[PDB]
Amino acid sequence: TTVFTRILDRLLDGYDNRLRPGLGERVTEVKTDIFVTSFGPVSDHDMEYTIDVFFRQSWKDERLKFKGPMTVLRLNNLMASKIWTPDTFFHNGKKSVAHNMTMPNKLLRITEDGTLLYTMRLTVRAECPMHLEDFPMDAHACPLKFGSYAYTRAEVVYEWTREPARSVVVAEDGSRLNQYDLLGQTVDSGIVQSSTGEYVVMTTHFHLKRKIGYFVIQTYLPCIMTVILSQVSFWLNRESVPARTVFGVTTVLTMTTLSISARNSLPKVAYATAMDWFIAVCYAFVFSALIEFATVNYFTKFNSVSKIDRLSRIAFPLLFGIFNLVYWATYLNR
Amino acid sequence: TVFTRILDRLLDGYDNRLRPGLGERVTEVKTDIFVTSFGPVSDHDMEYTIDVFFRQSWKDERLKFKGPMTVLRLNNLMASKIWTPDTFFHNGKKSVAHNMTMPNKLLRITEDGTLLYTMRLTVRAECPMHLEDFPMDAHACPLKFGSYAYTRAEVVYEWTREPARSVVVAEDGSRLNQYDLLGQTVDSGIVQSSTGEYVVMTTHFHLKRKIGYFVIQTYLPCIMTVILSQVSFWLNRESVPARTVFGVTTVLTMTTLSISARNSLPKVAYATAMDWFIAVCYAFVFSALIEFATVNYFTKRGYAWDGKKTFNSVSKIDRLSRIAFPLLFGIFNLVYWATYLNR
Amino acid sequence: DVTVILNNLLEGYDNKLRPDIGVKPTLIHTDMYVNSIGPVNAINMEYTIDIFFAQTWYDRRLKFNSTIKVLRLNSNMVGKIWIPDTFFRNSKKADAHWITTPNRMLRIWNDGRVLYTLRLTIDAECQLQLHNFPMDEHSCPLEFSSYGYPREEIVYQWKRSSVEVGDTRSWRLYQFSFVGLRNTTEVVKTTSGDYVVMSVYFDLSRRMGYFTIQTYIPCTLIVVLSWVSFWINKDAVPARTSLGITTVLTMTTLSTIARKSLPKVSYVTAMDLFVSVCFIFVFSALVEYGTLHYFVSNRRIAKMDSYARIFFPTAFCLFNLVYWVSYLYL
Amino acid sequence: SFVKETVDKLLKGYDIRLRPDFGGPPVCVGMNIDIASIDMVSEVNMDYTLTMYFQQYWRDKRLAYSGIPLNLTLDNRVADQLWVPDTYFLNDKKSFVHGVTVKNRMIRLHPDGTVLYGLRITTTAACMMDLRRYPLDEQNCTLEIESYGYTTDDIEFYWRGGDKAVTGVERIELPQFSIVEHRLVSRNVVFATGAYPRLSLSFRLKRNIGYFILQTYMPSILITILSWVSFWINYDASAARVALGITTVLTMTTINTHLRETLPKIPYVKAIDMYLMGCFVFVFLALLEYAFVNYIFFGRTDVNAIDRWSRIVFPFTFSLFNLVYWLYYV
Amino acid sequence: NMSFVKETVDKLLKGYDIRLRPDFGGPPVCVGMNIDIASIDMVSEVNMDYTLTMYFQQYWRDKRLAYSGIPLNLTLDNRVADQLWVPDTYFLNDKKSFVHGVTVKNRMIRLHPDGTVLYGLRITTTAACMMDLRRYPLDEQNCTLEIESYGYTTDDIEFYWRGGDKAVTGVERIELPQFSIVEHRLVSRNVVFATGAYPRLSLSFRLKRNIGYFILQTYMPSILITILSWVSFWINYDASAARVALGITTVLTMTTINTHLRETLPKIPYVKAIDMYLMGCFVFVFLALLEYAFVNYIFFGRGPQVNAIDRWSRIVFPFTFSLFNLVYWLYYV
Amino acid sequence: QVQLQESGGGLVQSLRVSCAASGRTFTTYIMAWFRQAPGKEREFLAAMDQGRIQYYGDSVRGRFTISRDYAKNSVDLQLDGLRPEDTAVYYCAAGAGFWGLRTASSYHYWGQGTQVTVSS
Ligand SMILES: *[C@@H]1O[C@H](CO)[C@@H](O[C@@H]2O[C@H](CO)[C@@H](O[C@@H]3O[C@H](CO[C@H]4O[C@H](CO[C@H]5O[C@H](CO)[C@@H](O)[C@H](O)[C@@H]5O[C@H]5O[C@H](CO)[C@@H](O)[C@H](O)[C@@H]5O)[C@@H](O)[C@H](O[C@H]5O[C@H](CO)[C@@H](O)[C@H](O)[C@@H]5O)[C@@H]4O)[C@@H](O)[C@H](O[C@H]4O[C@H](CO)[C@@H](O)[C@H](O)[C@@H]4O[C@@H]4O[C@H](CO)[C@@H](O)[C@H](O)[C@@H]4O[C@@H]4O[C@H](CO)[C@@H](O)[C@H](O)[C@@H]4O)[C@@H]3O)[C@H](O)[C@H]2NC(C)=O)[C@H](O)[C@H]1NC(C)=O
Ligand SMILES: *[C@@H]1O[C@H](CO)[C@@H](O[C@@H]2O[C@H](CO)[C@@H](O[C@@H]3O[C@H](CO[C@H]4O[C@H](CO)[C@@H](O)[C@H](O[C@H]5O[C@H](CO)[C@@H](O)[C@H](O)[C@@H]5O)[C@@H]4O)[C@@H](O)[C@H](O[C@H]4O[C@H](CO)[C@@H](O)[C@H](O)[C@@H]4O)[C@@H]3O)[C@H](O)[C@H]2NC(C)=O)[C@H](O)[C@H]1NC(C)=O
Ligand SMILES: CCCCCCCC(=O)OC[C@H](COP(=O)(O)O[C@@H]1[C@H](O)[C@H](O)[C@@H](OP(=O)(O)O)[C@H](OP(=O)(O)O)[C@H]1O)OC(=O)CCCCCCC
Ligand SMILES: *[C@@H]1O[C@H](CO)[C@@H](O)[C@H](O)[C@H]1NC(C)=O
Repeated sequence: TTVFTRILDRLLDGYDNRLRPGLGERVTEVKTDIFVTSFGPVSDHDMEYTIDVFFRQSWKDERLKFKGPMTVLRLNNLMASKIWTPDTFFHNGKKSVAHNMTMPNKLLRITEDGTLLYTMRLTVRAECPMHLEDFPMDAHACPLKFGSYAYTRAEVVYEWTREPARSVVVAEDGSRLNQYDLLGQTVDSGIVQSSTGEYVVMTTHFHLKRKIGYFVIQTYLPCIMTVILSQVSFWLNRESVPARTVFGVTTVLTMTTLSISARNSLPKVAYATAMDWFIAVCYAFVFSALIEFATVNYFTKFNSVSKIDRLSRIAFPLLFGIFNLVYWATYLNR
Repeated sequence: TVFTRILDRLLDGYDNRLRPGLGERVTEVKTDIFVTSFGPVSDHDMEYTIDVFFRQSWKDERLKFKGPMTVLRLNNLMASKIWTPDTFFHNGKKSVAHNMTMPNKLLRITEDGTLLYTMRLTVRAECPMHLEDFPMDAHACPLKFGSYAYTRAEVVYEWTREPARSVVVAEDGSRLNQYDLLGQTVDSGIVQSSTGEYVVMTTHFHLKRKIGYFVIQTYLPCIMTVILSQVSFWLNRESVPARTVFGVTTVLTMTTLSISARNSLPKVAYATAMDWFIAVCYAFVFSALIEFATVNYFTKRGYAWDGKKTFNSVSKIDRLSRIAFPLLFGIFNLVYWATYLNR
Repeated sequence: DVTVILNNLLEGYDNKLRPDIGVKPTLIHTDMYVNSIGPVNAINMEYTIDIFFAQTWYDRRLKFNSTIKVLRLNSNMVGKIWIPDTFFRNSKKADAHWITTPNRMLRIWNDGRVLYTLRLTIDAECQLQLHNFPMDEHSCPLEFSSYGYPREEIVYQWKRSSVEVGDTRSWRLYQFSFVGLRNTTEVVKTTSGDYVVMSVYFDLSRRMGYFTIQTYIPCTLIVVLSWVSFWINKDAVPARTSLGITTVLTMTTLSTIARKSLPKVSYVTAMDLFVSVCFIFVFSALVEYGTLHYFVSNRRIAKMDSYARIFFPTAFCLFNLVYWVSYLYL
Repeated sequence: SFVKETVDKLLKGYDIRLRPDFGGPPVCVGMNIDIASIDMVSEVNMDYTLTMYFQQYWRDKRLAYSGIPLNLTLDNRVADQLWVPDTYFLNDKKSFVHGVTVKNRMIRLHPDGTVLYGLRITTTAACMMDLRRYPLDEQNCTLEIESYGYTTDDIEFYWRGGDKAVTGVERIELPQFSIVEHRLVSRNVVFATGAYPRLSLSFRLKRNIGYFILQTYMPSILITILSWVSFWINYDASAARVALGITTVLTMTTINTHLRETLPKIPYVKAIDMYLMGCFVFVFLALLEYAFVNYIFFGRTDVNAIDRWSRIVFPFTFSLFNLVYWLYYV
Repeated sequence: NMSFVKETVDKLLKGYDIRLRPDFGGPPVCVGMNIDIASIDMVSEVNMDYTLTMYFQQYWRDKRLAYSGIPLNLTLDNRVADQLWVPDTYFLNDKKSFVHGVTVKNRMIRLHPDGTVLYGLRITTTAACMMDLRRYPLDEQNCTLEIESYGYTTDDIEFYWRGGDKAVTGVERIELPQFSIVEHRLVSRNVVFATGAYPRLSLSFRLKRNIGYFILQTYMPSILITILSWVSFWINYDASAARVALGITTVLTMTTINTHLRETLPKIPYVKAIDMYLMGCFVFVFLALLEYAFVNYIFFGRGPQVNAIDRWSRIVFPFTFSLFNLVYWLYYV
Repeated sequence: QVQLQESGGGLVQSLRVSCAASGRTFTTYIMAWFRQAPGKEREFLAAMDQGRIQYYGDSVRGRFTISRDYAKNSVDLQLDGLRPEDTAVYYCAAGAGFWGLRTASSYHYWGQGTQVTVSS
């Protein structure tokens, strides 16, 4: 009882938290590992994702060696604020939260030999730049880069506690993704240079593939059916001018409605995606089926089946099938 | 050397819990506001944002000092140990005192004991609106501020200069997309509450909405749709499918325009001027098709007159409607516009 | 002078203990001044309110003998003396104001009476029953009590000027109209103990002008427009078919607006009932023509249009009479 | 006077850094919760928000006092001077304690040394939702309570009151859901380092189907039925059957796009997508049937036989599709 | 060794008064600033502001913090910043800003032996940017960031870009959703007033909006609808149902496109180039339908008391619409 | 046509090798260098992503320097302390780093290659 209090009071006598351990003598090596409790939602509109992690950091501080009956000392967060800790920050973090409900979710442990373990529970919102040119058949590698903010490569170096593949552990039920599929993660470390010097950066990349079935049912299938419906009018007799005219214009309106809804399901970007080109081609096909009828009607003087209609019943399904094969082989083979 | 000594001696025996001249006089605070940018106005939330440099000057005889220096700039830590007015905005919702990269506050002390307190604030304030004349509406958004705990018997507020020149707006400090900042009116008064009578300083900014967007987006498409509905009166009565499709497709077009027009407007439960305009256009488009139902009810021969038996004469109902409908719609537009543009 | 009085008062004063602890309950008189009632967010079932909340109690430990009658202070002494832990029970989110200084007032009389007022913005919770929407009436409450002190330690009581309001037009109510205000007091039994809960109920009634212009009238006009087919000759098949199906499409378009500003409640509101019935009317009009065309051409019955010209307007007027009586009056 | 002396004696020498029974048996911490409300069940964010009164009971011999039969309710700031468990919520994303008018926290002491520590917390807890059966889906959302830095050799958790520890669940009204039941689980998370206490509170939410019946299924059914009217229209009425078929296709597209805009964005196939797509296929085939009839009659067994066959097959196939859909998802 | 550094730091912080600037009674302290931009996001036209995250470094010399005998630059704990003097630098057009604090407050204090102090901050700030959208979407924007000293004139403090034109880095690595940074500029100037001159730094960008999405979703469908409305001119005048249904359905389609682009695009309540083009196409399809109404009235109404008007329109409408496009694209480009 | 033109190299007993990218801006792409010994395999040497983070292999850690000119859209490699073991074909690669930024299968745009011969 009183021995613990004595050791706690004796620990901080003469300690200076403003100085890193081994200042001017060696490099402070920090061993880190991450346990991801949940890989939260990925926001396409904001180009960011949320992740809930248990961040663990271990290092050696000779100034905190103690001798006593106990082998491990557990520090109160108030006492943990009086001891130097690495200033680890996330390079691509946008707005992170250090949970303190109902108490600060931090834990500092000291072994008898002066080795400190610092575990904290964090919710990190990090930016994931995306190339949406192949939307909705795109794949991304959302990064998570962290490192020291103030200490250069010559002062503090980060390392993974175990082999890098096994250092970052994701829970079995961790994935909380509706639109993506977490294929895996790669763990690596590198060196960056800024105007303040060289820094060590620890990076983890999570590889996500978007689910395509939703866009197939909501957008691709209705567009294909609408184009087939527009080409169906080629089999009506040429004397039904109001019928084929209403068919053409209402198919154009249906395609316009589908295009607008399909765009409303895509984040607001100003470049052209793959679905934008698919919709534009379907729009061109529906427009052409009506220009074709206008050309058939311009020569309708019993009347025979128009040779324009006969050629269009073959050309339009063939041209649309060729476009479909080119489009899918273009994007499903990347 | 002497600077540090004076700073250390200034707060000797100073009680920041007591206002200057307590039990002797009335603390007089002179205020002026520099509006760096009149921020956006949220019609949905009925609030407006504004970024200002708020300046307050008063006299505290407990802070007199002597030395070569004439004006003392105070550190924020030292400035937090000195009594300052508890000025608050009566209609403010959630104001932000900027803290980047340091607190945006400045306290200057003269040897006479006068203090100048300047701070930079983003003020979100309530601007009640009556949108019965939307989009041809004008509003006077107020900004009222005063002391919270001190009545007029203790603390009073005055403008440093004439009220017109005590509130200054920058040349390019206008962040309004839909309104125009006509000007500001500056005044002051007394408000009596359950605890006492408080001095209130008010500034009213006058805004007028821009009608051009609603004319291009709503009024013109509705007018043209009505004209299209009235156009069917010149079609021959024998073309029943054509005039029927014309009538119902114009009704659907008016429904689409009414829906998108009410999407832009914030959700109010009363009818605006645009709601009445759309309702009247809807009535006109409905009546055009009822008119065709009446014309069709008196048509005998299905066939129509050709280039060269008997044929249907031009309906007197159509002949009258080709005049009555455009005339009634023109009169309605003349009344509606003279009613709301003269506001 | 005043500094000596303040130092004497603060000397030997423990703010962990309520006044008259272990002797009698602390009687607290509460007053509220509603500055404005913000918008009612029916989607999240909540509403915003901005108030000046005043509390008055007696603390015999703060008596001082002097020529000064009352000490008028700022929020500086708030943390120095004991303050009731009043909290709002149905508040999803509440914030005080701090610009430019903590918007608080503290006044201490020589006999020990303490007045503590502060400005608050409260997002209170209101469970809206929308069965009669848009002809619905609500009484949104606002309850507060001490968090830790039971009825044997802190008792709340309304002062004579309990709840006060200013200009009701200046309030931010777009969809509702303030039509009354009540205040109650009761004892709520919880696991921790029995607490005195004071409630303020604000009565709100929705205005139907916008829903009348936007939904009820266009739907009625479209139903009447769909009755036009009955007066079109039965030989004009494309005309009556295009009129019927375009009226169905327009009614489908209008049915979108029915559920726009309200949560996804799974019971039939009055607006949904009216829209669904109008959709059924135009559906039956088109089915009626399909039946007449089939029997007359593809195969009393021949006079079906004659009876439909009477039955459809009559059935719709009967429906409107029942709807507007069961909702406007009953 | 005497209470001030007793409280000061209790707080004199207290070491916040040491748990009760520092070197002895683990301290038994009992917990009970009162759910004030639940709201903002977000399928997009896969989480939910609840406000609750979280109360903890434990015994500390260092805080035992004698001579006072009362239960001392202290100011909440004394909680900063006492030892409290490091209780946290594992699946919590963003939580806070309400602080109006003061921090919503209570500390109550008992003469035998029992401490009651209450907090009013609004927390947003992550809930993994499977929506493949949406809107006919049943969700199971939990709340995990755990000790951050203590094993079972130092702290133990139990529900105070057994199955009655959590109260207020039966009074929760969710506009879109219904709470079928809730369960309490008290288990130890056994690891290599040691066992960690854990308490689980779980609700089973059942989505209400009435909203989707009124807004999604009935409009689609009525439009699909209307598309069958063309089967009874004479095959010569090309301008009427084509207009009816393509307008019903446009109406189905309008319904589908409106629902895609008003329903939450869940980018994978759900039961509502399968139903909407099935209705779109049925109206597509209904228009194709007339296109086949027109081509057979004009371009080239019997023209009237295709229509007569379709007048039976289309209602039959659509009813079989509904029977399969409703049995598979219920 | 380490104890020597500890005592050196104690000596430096012994008697240091954070209320006095370096060279308090002498020449102004020159403050060099550089910015490393990490990313730009949420360029909002409705709120007329953009949010950027940057590493903001400030160098200045303080002779009170000069130490000898240590050949190393002393990077100290960030909380020592609360024990030193730092410039009162604020962003003039900032609306809402904060410093990241995970896992600790993202700031640095590096001391050099000669007394030079490096003070770095990681700041995410939402800066106001008044945008002129009359040419939207064929527009360019100029968004700035003003850096000023709150309570010090040029007699007390001075600002300059350390490194000159290379002071700001990371601009070319930014990838905005619907913009494209063309160039950026650095401006150092004094705001001259009667009281005195105040230092000011200005970092400005030039944003060019991408047009691909607007081409595919706004202009091309409207052009196709307008061309479809011309089909009525090639149908016989006696086909009343066909020509009326085509005209009024193209009017309905144009209305659908206008209203849905109104909802999809940001709420900008004044006339833009996109609105002018959509209104022009709506007028063209309106006149195309009115032409048929005129033809039908000529043939049937004033008949007893028509291919020429259609032949005339088959040329005038494509020509007038092409001229309207030529004027439109020459005006806004 | 998008191309990765590689310059420099040749017979070397300090060597700088460039890689110009045309037809596509690689501002937000990971640009890497790869070495292919004769008949053995393709070996990862260095890489740099959008954030200027530099990655290096164990055998070339501290020896080779990778730098990206985002303005000119090019990537340069600085070879120092060359050895006969480094005599192989050098390629310039650019990709999104899907499934590891060190695997050759993650890169799509490849340069024509450069031959570097080291004789001692
Ligand atoms: C989990 O972690 C979270 C954080 O991630 C944590 O939340 C934090 O909780 C703490 C409390 O535990 C909060 O700190 C308190 O804040 C009180 C005011 O809060 C408002 O202001 C905050 C910023 O402070 C500025 O403004 C206040 C007044 O508004 C002012 O007092 C400050 O000095 C400061 O302003 C001055 O100085 C700055 C520079 O520092 C200048 O820039 C400025 O111009 C001015 O000069 C702000 O952050 C708050 O917003 C946050 O919280 C609200 C909560 O509702 C939320 O809605 C927001 O969204 C946002 O999150 C808010 O606007 C402050 O009063 C407290 O200080 C009191 O009490 C402490 C107690 O220890 C005491 O030490 C202080 O001295 C002080 O005593 C008071 O002072 C009062 C006047 O200020 C006075 O009326 C009282 O009587 C009393 O006594 C006086 O003291 C003065 C001064 O010493 C003296 O002269 C008098 O004589 C007399 O003695 C305290 O700082 C913190 O803000 C929360 N942060 C966040 C992000 O939420 C959470 O609690 C954690 N949970 C757990 C379980 O651990
Ligand atoms: C939402 O979804 C969650 C997750 O699926 C549901 O939570 C689960 O609820 C069920 C039902 O309440 C839980 O089962 C109960 O678990 C308790 C605790 O068991 C733990 O502690 C025991 C302490 O003595 C220990 O013995 C257990 O270990 C044994 O069992 C495990 C397997 O569970 C086995 O691996 C070990 O080897 C042991 O054999 C374990 O550590 C348990 O006490 C309950 O037992 C009751 O029922 C059994 C039935 O045979 C009976 O024999 C007992 O006498 C007693 O009556 C019961 O097994 C389950 O643990 C919960 N899962 C989690 C992860 O919390 C939740 O219910 C869902 N919500 C809703 C509303 O449905
Ligand atoms: C809301 C209006 C309700 C009006 C209700 C009353 C409507 C009402 O009275 O209709 C009759 C007539 C119809 O007009 P229209 O000229 O089309 O009808 C002629 C009329 O029916 C003659 O009687 C027919 O000759 P007859 O039978 O062989 O001798 C003649 O046959 P044909 O030889 O030409 O083929 C028909 O064409 O209209 C008015 O007189 C205008 C009234 C005011 C219209 C005011 C419109 C604003
Ligand atoms: C309600 O308030 C009035 C004052 O407006 C007061 O007289 C009455 O006693 C209050 N009712 C209750 C139950 O407190």
